[PDB]
Amino acid sequence: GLFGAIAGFIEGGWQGMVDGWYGYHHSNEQGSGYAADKESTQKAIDGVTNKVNSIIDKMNTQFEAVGREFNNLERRIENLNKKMEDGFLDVWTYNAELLVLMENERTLDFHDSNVKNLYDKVRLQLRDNAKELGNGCFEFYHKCDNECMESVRNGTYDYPQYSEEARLKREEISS
Amino acid sequence: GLFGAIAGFIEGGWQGMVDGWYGYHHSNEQGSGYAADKESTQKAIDGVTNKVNSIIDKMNTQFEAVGREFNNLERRIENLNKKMEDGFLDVWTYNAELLVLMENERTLDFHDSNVKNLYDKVRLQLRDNAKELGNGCFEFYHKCDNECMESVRNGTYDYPQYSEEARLKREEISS
Amino acid sequence: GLFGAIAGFIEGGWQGMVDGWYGYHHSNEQGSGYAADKESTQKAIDGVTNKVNSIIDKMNTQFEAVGREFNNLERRIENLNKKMEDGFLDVWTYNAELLVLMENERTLDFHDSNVKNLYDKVRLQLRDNAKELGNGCFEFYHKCDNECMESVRNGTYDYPQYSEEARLKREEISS
Amino acid sequence: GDQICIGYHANNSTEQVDTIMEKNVTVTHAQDILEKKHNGKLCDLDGVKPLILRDCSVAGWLLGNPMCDEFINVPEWSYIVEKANPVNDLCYPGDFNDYEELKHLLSRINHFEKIQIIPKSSWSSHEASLGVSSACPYQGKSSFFRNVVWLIKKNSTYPTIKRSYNNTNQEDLLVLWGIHHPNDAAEQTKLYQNPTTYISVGTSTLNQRLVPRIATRSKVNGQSGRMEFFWTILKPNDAINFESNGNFIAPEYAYKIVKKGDSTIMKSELEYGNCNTKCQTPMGAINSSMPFHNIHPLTIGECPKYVKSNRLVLATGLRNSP
Amino acid sequence: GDQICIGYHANNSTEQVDTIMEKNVTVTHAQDILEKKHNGKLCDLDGVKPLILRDCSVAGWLLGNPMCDEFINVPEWSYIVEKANPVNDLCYPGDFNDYEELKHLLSRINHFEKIQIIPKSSWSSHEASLGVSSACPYQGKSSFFRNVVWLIKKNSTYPTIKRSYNNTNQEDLLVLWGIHHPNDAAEQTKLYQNPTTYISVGTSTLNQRLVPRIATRSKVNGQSGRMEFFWTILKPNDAINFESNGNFIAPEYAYKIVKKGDSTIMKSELEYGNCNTKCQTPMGAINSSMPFHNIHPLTIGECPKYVKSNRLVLATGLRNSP
Amino acid sequence: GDQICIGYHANNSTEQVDTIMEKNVTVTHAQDILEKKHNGKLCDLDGVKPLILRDCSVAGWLLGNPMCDEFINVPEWSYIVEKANPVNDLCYPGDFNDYEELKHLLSRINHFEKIQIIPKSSWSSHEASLGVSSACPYQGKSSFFRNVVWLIKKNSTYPTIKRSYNNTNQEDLLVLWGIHHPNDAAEQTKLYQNPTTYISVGTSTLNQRLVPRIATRSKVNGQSGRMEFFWTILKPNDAINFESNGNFIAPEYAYKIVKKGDSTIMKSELEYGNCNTKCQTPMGAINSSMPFHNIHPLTIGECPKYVKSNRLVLATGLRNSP
Ligand SMILES: *[C@@H]1O[C@H](CO)[C@@H](O[C@@H]2O[C@H](CO)[C@@H](O[C@@H]3O[C@H](CO)[C@@H](O)[C@H](O)[C@@H]3O)[C@H](O)[C@H]2NC(C)=O)[C@H](O)[C@H]1NC(C)=O
Ligand SMILES: *[C@@H]1O[C@H](CO)[C@@H](O[C@@H]2O[C@H](CO)[C@@H](O[C@@H]3O[C@H](CO)[C@@H](O)[C@H](O)[C@@H]3O)[C@H](O)[C@H]2NC(C)=O)[C@H](O)[C@H]1NC(C)=O
Ligand SMILES: *C1O[C@H](CO)[C@@H](O[C@@H]2O[C@H](CO)[C@@H](O)[C@H](O)[C@H]2NC(C)=O)[C@H](O)[C@H]1NC(C)=O
Ligand SMILES: *[C@@H]1O[C@H](CO)[C@@H](O[C@@H]2O[C@H](CO)[C@@H](O)[C@H](O)[C@H]2NC(C)=O)[C@H](O)[C@H]1NC(C)=O
Ligand SMILES: *[C@@H]1O[C@H](CO)[C@@H](O[C@@H]2O[C@H](CO)[C@@H](O)[C@H](O)[C@H]2NC(C)=O)[C@H](O)[C@H]1NC(C)=O
Ligand SMILES: *[C@@H]1O[C@H](CO)[C@@H](O[C@@H]2O[C@H](CO)[C@@H](O)[C@H](O)[C@H]2NC(C)=O)[C@H](O)[C@H]1NC(C)=O
Repeated sequence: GLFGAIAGFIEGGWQGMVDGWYGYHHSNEQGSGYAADKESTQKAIDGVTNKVNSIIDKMNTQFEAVGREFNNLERRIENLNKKMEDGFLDVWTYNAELLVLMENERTLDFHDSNVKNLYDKVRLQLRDNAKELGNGCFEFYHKCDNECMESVRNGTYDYPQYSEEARLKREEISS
Repeated sequence: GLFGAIAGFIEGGWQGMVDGWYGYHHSNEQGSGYAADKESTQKAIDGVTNKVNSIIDKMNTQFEAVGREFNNLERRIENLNKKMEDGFLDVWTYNAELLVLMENERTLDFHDSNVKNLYDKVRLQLRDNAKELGNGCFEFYHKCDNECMESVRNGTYDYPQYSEEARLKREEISS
Repeated sequence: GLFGAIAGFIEGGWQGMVDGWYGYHHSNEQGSGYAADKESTQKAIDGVTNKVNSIIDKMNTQFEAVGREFNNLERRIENLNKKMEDGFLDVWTYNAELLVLMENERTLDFHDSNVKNLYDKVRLQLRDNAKELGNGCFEFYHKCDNECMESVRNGTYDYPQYSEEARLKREEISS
Repeated sequence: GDQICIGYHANNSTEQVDTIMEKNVTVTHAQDILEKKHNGKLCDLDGVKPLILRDCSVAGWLLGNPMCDEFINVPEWSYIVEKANPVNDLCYPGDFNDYEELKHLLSRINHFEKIQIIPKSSWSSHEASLGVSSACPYQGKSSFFRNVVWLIKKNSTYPTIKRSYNNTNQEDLLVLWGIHHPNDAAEQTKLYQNPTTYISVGTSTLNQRLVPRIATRSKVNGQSGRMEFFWTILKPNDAINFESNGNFIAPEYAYKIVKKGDSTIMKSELEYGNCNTKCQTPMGAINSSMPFHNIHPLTIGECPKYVKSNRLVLATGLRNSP
Repeated sequence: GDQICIGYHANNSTEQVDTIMEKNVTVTHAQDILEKKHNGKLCDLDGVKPLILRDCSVAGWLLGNPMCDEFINVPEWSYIVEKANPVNDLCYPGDFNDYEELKHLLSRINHFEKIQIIPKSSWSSHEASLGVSSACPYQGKSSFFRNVVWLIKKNSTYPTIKRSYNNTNQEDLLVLWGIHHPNDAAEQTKLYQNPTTYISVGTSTLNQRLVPRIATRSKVNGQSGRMEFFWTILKPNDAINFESNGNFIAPEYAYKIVKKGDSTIMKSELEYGNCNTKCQTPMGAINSSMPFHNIHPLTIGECPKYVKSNRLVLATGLRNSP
Repeated sequence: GDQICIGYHANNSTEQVDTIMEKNVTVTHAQDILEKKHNGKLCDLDGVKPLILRDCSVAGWLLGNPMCDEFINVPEWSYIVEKANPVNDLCYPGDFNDYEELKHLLSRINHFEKIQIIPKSSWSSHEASLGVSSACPYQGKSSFFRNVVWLIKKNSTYPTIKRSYNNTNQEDLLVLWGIHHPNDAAEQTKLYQNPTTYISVGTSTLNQRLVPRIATRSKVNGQSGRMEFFWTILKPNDAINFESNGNFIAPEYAYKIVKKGDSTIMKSELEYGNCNTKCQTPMGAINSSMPFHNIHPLTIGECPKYVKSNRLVLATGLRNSP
């Protein structure tokens, strides 16, 4: 994975999560658990489905055609037709195969991208009120609960609230 | 947008900016304003134009061809020609449509990429002499003016100058 | 380069390095030198080779075909054939050209991506035990040697070891 | 302190996918783009049945080959199905002129109806009921094509036939006739008195004169004589005139025909299955949605592009690796 | 504190664009790749005019159909334009041999010039000025093809014609002739004395012997006779020899021809508009730059690939959403 | 303090590459995708030699043109190579029926062997060794095709020939025969007594009757007579029967033939170079691996797709800019 996501900092994806495609895993003082992210997962499903569809729907030109029809004093023409059929087979076969190859690649990168997006959204929402572990994980400078992590998913985490609780807790670890 | 840019931290793009495609928006103690970045915007225009052109210019093989010519005792051959024409229409129609779809996607990601580039250039130029807001915005630990932000665009921002003005101003906010 | 790598923070690539495609350049108290990274460089070679091959191997449909055969009372048919040959020439010529153009782009971005991956792997492995210069370079808050940088490549750098050596060394520079 | 970690989905999927740069990549969800399922029967094209000649060539069918039947009283069809090597063709050996072109013309028909053009009993001064051979055995009794009459001399005379038919129908009509090329001069005289002989047929279009070609040939179904057949479309208001001195195989029946589109003749050993598709295949119908199939090249209909591969598998989910 | 914020452009654009993963995406600037504009007229191809037969078939034009004219004294052309159903074809009913091939050969001509090969008045011992019918009415007076002569018996005699022409020009020359197939034996004698008849034509290439085919046919423009026509290219130093006993429709005019390239016959009801393109369409010319168009499949020239869609709209700017 | 810096490779490469968005980009390593190299000789296809007719057309070869030889005693071939304008075709001017079709049939042959079907000396009551002309000069002495016999009257008589050959071999065999179309009636009587004449050939398939066509023609190689040739495949158990009254150019030799696949006739002025490929070109063989070439459109074999360009250069390394 190109974006440091799958082959990178997040080694392995949680099987414990059925909710969606992307998500969180908390370990607060109540317990621990994983609830998937929705706007992200939803926008992805949309995207992938769409890709599949357009790949199908954009051919929606094909129309009536047929099989084969010359006698054996018309062999030159039979050959003419062969060539043409053969030539189309070579075109379609080659395109289809490479289309899939190329688009498969873009797909797996598209996922990596979103993961890193989600990682960076969390990261920015809470600058130095949290520690960057490197496992794709964040440790809070302060204490936190279940209702606490709702705003974290929401995008309504308030920095100036737990800042001085972190700030003093930061110097305590220093030296 | 894949790179955390358009659909990410920078929610909405400034209409107030006519200068270019990408740029800055200051709010210093003189006033505020937006002057676009040039090497970036320029390299993009070049790139997009180039993409459009090569899409046109690489077909520069086509050449003389024609319409339709068999009597009604040569119907099998008329059919042969139909199929061939038909088959080419199916090829070109499919390719063109998907080409556009794929390249449109890569274009919109190309923009996102550049935005993040620009964001990250600014970010690195001034490590902890500035605060990372998360709106795609930076707040200075020190005071700044108009001539001050020229070097910021230039790429000639001097870190060791305003470092100890920031460093002390940083501890003042701490606890 | 899209990922802030080649056209970005790392201006120019070291010619001094023959080892691989990607790597490090230390300047510790013993001396200085560059040993390339291997899993990265190896995964890239694999990937590029693979791309080249599949571009060759996926055509592995072609088969027996021929040249040209009608007398000058069958000119309409000769024309039929011309068109067909001509039309395939236009398809293959266009596809091949754009295929190359597109994949060349994705290749050069693929490299940029990996560079940034490598940059970010190092970066995260050692949070605030090092300074982020912006040249694509890191300066250590502590002193370091040759055996020291093995774990850095390894991915076995220990943060809580040199943390308080950095932490006190950090406040010394502050104000 | 307290944590939040960003992660991605992973399930018990083992479906692999390929990438421009990577092979055998395990994936969460995947979608096959390539159709591989057919239903192994022949079906209507857009609710219009095919014409399935079982053991008969089109020639065999059109001419009344005694072992074929005229039971093909199906008024309309979308395509024809012949076997690889139909057993019933020209029981009497011979040739059929522009046969392929006629086949093609007949491949798809809007309306088709058999009309008695020149009735078998109107040959008062020639022998109508004698032109019969062991090459076309009907039920042990020897016989001959039903839709066409092989006229023989009455007494020892073959008056010059002058005879025509006006197409007073609105439909185009397809008409057929033949020459007999005897083996030798004696055989000539025996069947028709006259040694020198012609058939001439005229339309507003057609302007032909046939002359029998006498020659020692090899026996085929025991016959060294030969039958050559010919056809045209007689336009609504037009008229066909025949004139013969005698080696004439006279039409008896012809076909009204309304043509509103083309298709082709399919070769298949399959049988009809009551059933419909938009796309048919000698190995069976395809209920298509995918833009590609690998079933068979010789299709009829609106089909997915035929391709040479087993896998066109597109990644839906993500890198689901254990 | 003080701020700088990075943002992107946005304008009052409402032009949508599609993406592999997204539909109806609002964009800053966009570029249409698909040509949709034509100019509704017929134009020169690379500064060479077309040959626009108005109400005539090519046959009509080449033979002198009285209602067509020989005013097509245009020496050169790049393609030919027939109507869907030209009104003036073979006034006298008949057939033209290898017509399509001839049409194709004539579709584009470098030089074309009409030459009096065998002058209408050099038939001293045959009737030249009588072969005339109400099927080809000229100005109320009945008449016949201008570029060809219908020879009739003089007194009650038709001497065997022996006659040839050496092509002493440098250009290839196209030559035409025909047979009359009368309706019946009486009609034969009436026009030509001799009951049995032939035309034979020889070249260094051609070696033909025609024989009129007598038969009752249906009247067409009141005529149950038929005219059958034939042609060749007579090579620079060669010679064509005609010999007939009589059903001969003699050439009078033939065409010098220089052929340096092919094209096709276009079917259109449009008229010339003084004008030039590199690409033409039965609905009008295209001043192409786009690599795709959706105007019409049957083009002539250097054209954008014809495609089945309305929108091939490529994204220039970015996500301009309100 | 102490540093580490991340960088990328750079070498002394100046090979440029193009990108969807960028031109003339300097790169570390690159790979050409487009084949441009051929070896300028003609080679076996998959270890099977071509048949290289040097100065002979196929016709020239098959009939025995005196200047060609029968030295083409190669049993098997994969494709044929004629020159643009072979010098030795039909020494005696004439025509060859379905010539192209026969050329196509012969383009690739599994086995081919020349067999004496009707010996030149078994014509007891006709003249076999006189049918000779200055149009086919052999060594100053005038002469005629080797593989075929031009029978002339003996005394002042040409008895009707009746003659047949059973193909008792297992192989199909290709058989050839001709008519002579004399210049005039006198010439007729001189060579063959009888004024009215025919050749008729019959198979289980073939049913023909030729009739010489007399006409003044232009001399060609000094001859205004013409030779018209014809052919068939005579099936293993079948038999061909000839009967003529006389303008008959009788087979002497015919060809055992085993056909297991098709190819084409290539036009090249090159000569054999002992050598093998899987893909051949009138300018030379290609040892292909690339998926594209730009050498020549008229290939034979398993070839890279032919493309119109000079550069298909793919980026291996990275942005190596000084
Ligand atoms: C095939 O038979 C039909 C019978 O319907 C022929 O059509 C008819 O042709 C006759 C001429 O032969 C037409 O009669 C004419 O009518 C006008 C007045 O309307 C009269 O003044 C003339 O004396 C003249 O004879 C008649 O219109 C026409 N009927 C139809 C239904 O079209 C047809 O001609 C026959 N085919 C041929 C060419 O033999
Ligand atoms: C149509 O007439 C032309 C011109 O009259 C014929 O070609 C002419 O034939 C003459 C005399 O036969 C040729 O001259 C010859 O030239 C060769 C050398 O090239 C020489 O060895 C001979 O002895 C002879 O003189 C020449 O091609 C041409 N005459 C001239 C002066 O141009 C042609 O034969 C006629 N068409 C046919 C097929 O009858
Ligand atoms: C050509 O001769 C062959 C070879 O003898 C004939 O084939 C035999 O003919 C008899 C007579 O009907 C049959 O029993 C078989 O077809 C063949 N027997 C064997 C042992 O081959 C063949 O009939 C001849 N062809 C013609 C047209 O007469
Ligand atoms: C990637 O995985 C596929 C899984 O199908 C491999 O497919 C096998 O192909 C071999 C040929 O060497 C066959 O013998 C097996 O039947 C297939 N495996 C099974 C049982 O699934 C494929 O070979 C792999 N690609 C490579 C070469 O790595
Ligand atoms: C996506 O946007 C296009 C807008 O061009 C939609 O096309 C609509 O089609 C109607 C006709 O029924 C046009 O009058 C309008 O331009 C469009 N409708 C409206 C109300 O915008 C298209 O239907 C839209 N959505 C999709 C993807 O189906
Ligand atoms: C970039 O690509 C090619 C290859 O170098 C250039 O082709 C050159 O044309 C210009 C003059 O028109 C000269 O600089 C060189 O002599 C040419 N090079 C060749 C083909 O040998 C191309 O023009 C370059 N960029 C541009 C637009 O100048």
